[PDB]
Amino acid sequence: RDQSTPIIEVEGPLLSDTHVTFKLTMPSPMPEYLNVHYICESASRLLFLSMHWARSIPAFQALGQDCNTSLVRACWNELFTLGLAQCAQVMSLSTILAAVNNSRIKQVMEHIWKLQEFCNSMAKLDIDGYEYAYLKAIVLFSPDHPGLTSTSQIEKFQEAAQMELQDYVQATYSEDTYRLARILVRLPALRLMSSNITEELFFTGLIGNVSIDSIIPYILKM
Amino acid sequence: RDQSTPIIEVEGPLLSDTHVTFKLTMPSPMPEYLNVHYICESASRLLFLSMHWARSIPAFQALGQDCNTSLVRACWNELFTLGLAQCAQVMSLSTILADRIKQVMEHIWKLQEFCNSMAKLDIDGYEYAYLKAIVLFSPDHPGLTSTSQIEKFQEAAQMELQDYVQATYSEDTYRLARILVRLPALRLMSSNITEELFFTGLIGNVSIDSIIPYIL
Repeated sequence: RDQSTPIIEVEGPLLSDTHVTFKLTMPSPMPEYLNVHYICESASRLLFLSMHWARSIPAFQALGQDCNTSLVRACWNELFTLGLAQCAQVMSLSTILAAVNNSRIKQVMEHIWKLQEFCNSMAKLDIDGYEYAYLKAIVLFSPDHPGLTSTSQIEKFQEAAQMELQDYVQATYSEDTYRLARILVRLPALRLMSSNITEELFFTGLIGNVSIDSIIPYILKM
Repeated sequence: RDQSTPIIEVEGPLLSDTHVTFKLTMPSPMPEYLNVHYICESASRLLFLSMHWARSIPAFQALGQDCNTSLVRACWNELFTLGLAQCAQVMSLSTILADRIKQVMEHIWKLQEFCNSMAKLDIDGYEYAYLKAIVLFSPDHPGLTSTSQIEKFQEAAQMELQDYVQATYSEDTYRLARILVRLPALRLMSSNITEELFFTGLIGNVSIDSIIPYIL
């Protein structure tokens, strides 16, 4: 009913001003040709670019490293996939490899399916850069995942994010009222997709063996 | 886009703009005694009601019959959990003591916080029913048939739920959003643990993903 100091006796859950700033930008450059196993590096650029976008949020750094590192550890795959559809301009990854080679109903197909279908849905809805920046925001500041240390602070961020995201849709797309809701009903799809299947498929090269989850903390350093 | 006939002969009609008030009645008739393994019964009492609620809805049956027993079989946990935020029951959540890592706890937590947050938001009317529609008619799920038609239903429920909120409120204009950003939680809990926790007192091994087709 009245939280100026969180469950603990250190922080102070302070309300918001203006959440996300100019983060609406997200470029993703890439070097040379043909489909070897540089894929790992491609997904890395996104993965990396994703960690920074989030670490750059004036309300994210407030949570402190201990809380940040954990939050991100709880949704990197949602962010990665959100951005996947947003930068899907590259992905020609028909990485459906058919299974030592002397003189097993693994459903990785479903995951790839859901993945394509989600990108597609978001394309069909023509989600713009702004909505993406906020959609990622609503995802990042989820009070659902267990193991989070912020109390109502995180809650107060998701509130603003969805708040500020209703406003942008409210104006920018006045011909469509049921659009916002149409966008929010996409978020559940991000949870249906397994983080592991996503890791096995993209990150295998170098980052693949080390467990992206353990590397997260260092990616948040620089 | 442009979709009026699937990739065959059949077709997809647009919303009839309706889902009768009978889709608001969720009274779970519970037992009488103390807390034995009757939690499995209350669980079933809710499961069977939940599944029977989704079948009352016309758009459901119209969606063929195979597709029916495929869609619900793909979200039952979500519905049961949604409807589980309807504690006309007691403290069945004391599921205590158990070599294990006991991840179960974490699950009880999620289900706990969810029921809390749902209650904190006061789900006025049975927006639950409409949220159960958004859940029921999810195109996300694999192995689904009339995908496009389901989208039409889910799209319907999306609009109606909206027209019920901003038309039944003023002070909270950001409600719709708020109540929508809750759905993802539902996909954050495993059905396995749910089945393993509540329906842990049924005839031997029978998995819920089996008894589903047996609808009356």
